[PDB]
Amino acid sequence: YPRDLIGYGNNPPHPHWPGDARIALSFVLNYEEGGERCVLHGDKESEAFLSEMVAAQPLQGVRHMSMESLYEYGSRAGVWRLLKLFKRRNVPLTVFAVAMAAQRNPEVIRAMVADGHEICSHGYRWIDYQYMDEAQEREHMLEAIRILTELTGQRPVGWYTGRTGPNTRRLVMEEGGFLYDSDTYDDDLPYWDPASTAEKPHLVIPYTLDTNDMRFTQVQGFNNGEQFFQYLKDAFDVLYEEGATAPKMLSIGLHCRLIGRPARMAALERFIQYAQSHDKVWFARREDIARHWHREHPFQ
Amino acid sequence: DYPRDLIGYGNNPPHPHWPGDARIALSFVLNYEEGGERCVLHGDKESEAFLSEMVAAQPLQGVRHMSMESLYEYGSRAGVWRLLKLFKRRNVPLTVFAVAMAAQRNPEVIRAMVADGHEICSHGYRWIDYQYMDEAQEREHMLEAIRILTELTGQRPVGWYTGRTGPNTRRLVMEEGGFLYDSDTYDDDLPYWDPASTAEKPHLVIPYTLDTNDMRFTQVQGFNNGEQFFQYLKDAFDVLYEEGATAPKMLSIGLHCRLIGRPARMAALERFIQYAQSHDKVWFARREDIARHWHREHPFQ
Amino acid sequence: DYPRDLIGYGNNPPHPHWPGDARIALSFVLNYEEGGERCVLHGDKESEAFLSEMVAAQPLQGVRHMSMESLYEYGSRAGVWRLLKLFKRRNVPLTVFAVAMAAQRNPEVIRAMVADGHEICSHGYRWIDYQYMDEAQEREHMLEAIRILTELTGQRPVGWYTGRTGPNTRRLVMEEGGFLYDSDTYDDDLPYWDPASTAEKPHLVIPYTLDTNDMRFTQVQGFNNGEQFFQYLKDAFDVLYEEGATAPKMLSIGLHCRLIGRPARMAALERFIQYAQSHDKVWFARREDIARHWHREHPFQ
Amino acid sequence: YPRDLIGYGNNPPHPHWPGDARIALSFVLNYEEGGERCVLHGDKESEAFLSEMVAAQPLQGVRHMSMESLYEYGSRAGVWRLLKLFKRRNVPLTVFAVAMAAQRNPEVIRAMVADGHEICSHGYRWIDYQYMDEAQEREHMLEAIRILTELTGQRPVGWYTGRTGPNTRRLVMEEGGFLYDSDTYDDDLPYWDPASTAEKPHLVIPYTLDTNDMRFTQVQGFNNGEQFFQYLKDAFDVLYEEGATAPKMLSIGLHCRLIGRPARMAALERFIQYAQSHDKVWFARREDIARHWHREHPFQ
Repeated sequence: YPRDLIGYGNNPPHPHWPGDARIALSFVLNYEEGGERCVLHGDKESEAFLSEMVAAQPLQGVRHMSMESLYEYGSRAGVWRLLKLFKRRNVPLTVFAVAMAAQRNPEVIRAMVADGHEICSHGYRWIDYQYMDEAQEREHMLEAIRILTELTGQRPVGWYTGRTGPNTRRLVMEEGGFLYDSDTYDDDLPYWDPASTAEKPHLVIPYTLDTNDMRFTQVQGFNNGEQFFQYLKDAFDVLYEEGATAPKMLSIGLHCRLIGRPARMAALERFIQYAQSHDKVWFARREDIARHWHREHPFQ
Repeated sequence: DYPRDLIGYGNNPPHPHWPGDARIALSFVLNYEEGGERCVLHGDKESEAFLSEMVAAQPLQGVRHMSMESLYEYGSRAGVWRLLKLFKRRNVPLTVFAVAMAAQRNPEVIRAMVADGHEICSHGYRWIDYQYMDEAQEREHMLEAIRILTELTGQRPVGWYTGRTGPNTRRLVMEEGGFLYDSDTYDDDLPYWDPASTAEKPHLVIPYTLDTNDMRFTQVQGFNNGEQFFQYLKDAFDVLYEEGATAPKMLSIGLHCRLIGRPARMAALERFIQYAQSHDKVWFARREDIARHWHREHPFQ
Repeated sequence: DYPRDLIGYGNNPPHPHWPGDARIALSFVLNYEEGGERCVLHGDKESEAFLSEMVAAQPLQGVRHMSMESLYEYGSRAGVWRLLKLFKRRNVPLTVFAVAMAAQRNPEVIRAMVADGHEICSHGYRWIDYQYMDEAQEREHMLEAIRILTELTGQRPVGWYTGRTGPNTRRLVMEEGGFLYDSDTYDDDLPYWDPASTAEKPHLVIPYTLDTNDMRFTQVQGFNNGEQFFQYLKDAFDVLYEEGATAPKMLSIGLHCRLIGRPARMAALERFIQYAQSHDKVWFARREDIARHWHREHPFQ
Repeated sequence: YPRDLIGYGNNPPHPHWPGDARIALSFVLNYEEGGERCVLHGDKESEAFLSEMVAAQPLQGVRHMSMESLYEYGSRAGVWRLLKLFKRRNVPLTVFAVAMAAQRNPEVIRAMVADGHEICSHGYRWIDYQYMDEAQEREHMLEAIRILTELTGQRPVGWYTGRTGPNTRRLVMEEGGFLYDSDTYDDDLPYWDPASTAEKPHLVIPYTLDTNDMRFTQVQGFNNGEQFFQYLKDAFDVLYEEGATAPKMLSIGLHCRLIGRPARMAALERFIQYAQSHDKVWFARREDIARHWHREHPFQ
């Protein structure tokens, strides 16, 4: 049976975070705009996911103008608002950068690098990989690595597809250059993938679909900032209390086209401020968590 | 040859220098669609399904859907007047996104809107989806909307908003040549000149909104109540007003007669207006006034 | 030719001169549908899918859906009694929208409703969609609903509300001739005389609601808790009560036994009633009482 | 007409709860992770129900990796967080344990038994039984009983399928070894099933789909914990007031993968604390409610 339902069980390791933090926070900014479904991108259909058009369907072989425009908000305006927020609050980001999206807006990528944020690969295209053949999925991976290396000067050491298929994580681990991937939702702590060997260990840093602004546009989620703030506050409070004895981590997922809207950004800043008002909080990039785990908890 | 502008102003948006050196411009928009929606009586092949209390409704083929008609009639009979009274009471101007067929069917409300000084912007001839409409028919609808709105108001509309555009809609608007602006985008916090603009024919885009919009009261996972809507608008205002200490932007607030015209929802709208009015340096504008301002302050070059 | 009235009272609604010169009339409506819904046991082709905790439910063809049956049984076994106790405790009259088959299956609750002085209004023979039903069969259902409700209560119903009407429903109600009012519209804040009224046969319309209605607790957009519902009702009340300083209106509040009969939801309802009761000049009315009042104060011309 | 629309009518019995409680609370922890739809479990499709992927559909004949991962959260992390909560607050649980899920994580089953929680059968598989053949459903029931007996040392005395078919409850009563089942949503009190006899009475303890964390992932659902807390508080307040003269019960349904997330757990703890701040509250296992009803209100 190939699934690990057990994990650490009732005995998770103490992460011993920097500063003996009671909680580690990983803010993640997705950058997908310009890489989504679009006939202009070589796709058979328009995009339908994660936009204000909460009931949208993909349209075959045509452009959906409103949908394109909603995505353009993220790359034109939302991204800059959010970069300014993270700079103002002095909180690092891991950016889940879709390589095609990056290619179409190199100046924002440069700004992200300038501000010291990690550029993590979010795949070549922002599409569903469920049914993609292995050779083609591998080709996309290599191309994503190539593009991100050229744009930033350094290869990505993290990987996150999101809409994975049965081969995705295997291919990541086979490529061999990734310190971690985040294509799981299965824990409150990093862990070494069962496929790890002494020679090739691979760290998993689980991500999130719940403390994630994508829920502002899904059939169940949040309709305002107050609700999102309360949700994040609760997660923080529970984990921070656990961290009196057993610290964990919390990921916070963000999208430029979504929380980049001023109506939603207020709650994000309020949460950052709330977190910052507590001592023993570690605000980390995913790569930093990965390098910490290699040092503190090496694979055995 | 990639036709989408993902970059826009980048990290260097212009200072709009709003009237009164406002830190934020607010554009309240009242849609008037009731009487122009899908209905077999309007020549459509199906009943309306969108933007009503029947949040799970589907279009019914070739038949009248009585409850759906009735819900729309609320907007034209009662909701619209409640809202006009509110904006008069608070002394806040509207841009009305007027569907021409809807306007034809209730000329008295159009006259009242004009009397109160609100802009009448074209919201197309029919309140239907134009995604798949042939260019010839879309052009004829445009001309008819212009004709009707001119007759009813005495002046041609200078703005355009379809909503459910097709790949030709914005091109046709710019081709017609008589529109100062259109609002068929959701791509920025400021107006900008469309890439298709020329020295002889500049065309201004004033981005609209699907988020600070009462349509969300009837969409899946939408606002449960007015408090939530008020908080949503307040947050947008607060963030932008703070930005406006150095770099003012604008905010659109989208409204529908059959939706926020209900007393349960109108309370939050009035609360938001009062909240905004309690701040100095807020410019409450019609879209055409924003357009005129942009021509003067930031002419196309 | 256009058969819809988009205009209504326009900007000149009549002053209703409510009893006690009330600033607002409140109509609390309790639906009683449980035992009349879709079920193969009831002669239907499929199980029920609407208005239950299973928000994503679809009808199942030709079989029983046990969980769905059970959720409906909660309303007839437990929810209804909780609600009747609440309205007795607060001394607020109801109009009950009673489905005739549901009533047949629980005559004791009907008797209790009559004992407490609530109006029994017809909600049709079956709780099903009438959109596609042939006229003859719809008329048969109507006559049967009248017959059953007359037998159970001792008096024929004088009100009618199907909900899921078809294009013939309201015409048939008016043709029957024994109804003082119907509530199969969502088009106004006041009663009005149907355009089909004559001096000989006036017919009053008392518009109902899909927004201030607990059905929204189980729809894809609505409420997830009582606090939200309370605030929604409070806002509706506040806006209308303020309008009523000069132009009083009415508000309907729709309730279902299986929904707001759950203790988690009933708290908000009681809180709203108390809030309403804390204000002077509030008329808590049965729909029949509103209808009787309109006949006296605003007779058809 | 086979349905009982009438029940107790306006004359429900006084339950005379232990301690003359004004309300009985039944907290129920579902344990389903590892028994859901999965090709690895022999199913034809992947799971789609009750996860953060609030718009998911079953995928035919393939694995849906994100969906598997979200379920693994419940068995790896959420379950332990919740067991710690109930131990900390000293509140007993009835666990609706799916037999296959239990098989795959015997350590958590042992921890549940150690903590004194009831292990109730939640069926052999966590699948829809609407369209299951009668003989096959009977087979599953027998297997669920066998597995649960083996793991805990004692046969389950309670039964809850959830997604029943027209034969499920009949089969439970036919088996004859269940003190109660909870496959109804029809009352605020236990009652004897109409099929009961003097020789074989069968108690029904109605469950809930409203005071249930499944709503955090259903189309209309709670945005956040505060809303769930208020929902539960209102239920408690109304029933506690009724209980001045006519006490009833309230079920609170929980899932490891859902309320086991720290963002949602805060509200649950807040509610337990709120309840505990009132006198005359009986926190009960469903089996305890069943044994009480046999003593206080025997079938006649």
